[PDB]
Amino acid sequence: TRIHVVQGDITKLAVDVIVNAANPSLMGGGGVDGAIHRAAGPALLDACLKVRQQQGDCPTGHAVITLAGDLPAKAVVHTVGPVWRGGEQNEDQLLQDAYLNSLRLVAANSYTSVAFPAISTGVYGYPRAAAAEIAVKTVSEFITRHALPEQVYFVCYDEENAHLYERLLTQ
Ligand SMILES: Nc1ncnc2c1ncn2[C@@H]1O[C@H](COP(=O)(O)OP(=O)(O)OC[C@H]2O[C@@H](O)[C@H](O)[C@@H]2O)[C@@H](O)[C@H]1O
Repeated sequence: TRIHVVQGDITKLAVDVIVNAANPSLMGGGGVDGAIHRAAGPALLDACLKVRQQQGDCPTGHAVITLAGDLPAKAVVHTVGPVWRGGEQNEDQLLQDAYLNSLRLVAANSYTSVAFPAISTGVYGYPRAAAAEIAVKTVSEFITRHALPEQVYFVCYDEENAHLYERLLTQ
């Protein structure tokens, strides 16, 4: 009842917090990162540069929160998923960290809902089934233990990722 699968563009979803699958520079990129920067407008990049002055780059697994610009969200949490290098560089733990640290920022800032993209499964090349398992398990445990966020949306950009998530949530 608190976890939903949505098919579409994360930049259109009205939620308190949209999560960005960023890179450590925080200055944007070509996937959902680029889509979020484009939808938010230049204010987002300017906010990310301030964050760089405060705390430098965002290392793999870390998360930072900023304003959301023209997005229909109150804030954007930027996190950096691992690059898949075949499983022996601790990618599973780092992906879990990205989800957990993002959820912690949502809760610490008293936000009630959050939307996640499929972190690391695009250009970072994380096997989709394993990544979704990690997202679902991590989120599930967290909301079992915490009242915030109240609602979590797994935003899937294609039918097949939506199906993996829907199948995982019913197990
Ligand atoms: N508008 C969108 N809404 C929701 N999901 C999207 C959208 N656009 C892309 N996606 C999906 O988000 C998932 C993550 O893919 P990427 O955006 O490639 O992110 P990731 O694999 O974590 O790679 C991060 C790298 O890509 C750059 O954009 C970013 O700066 C970083 O260097 C993929 O399933 C992708 O199809």
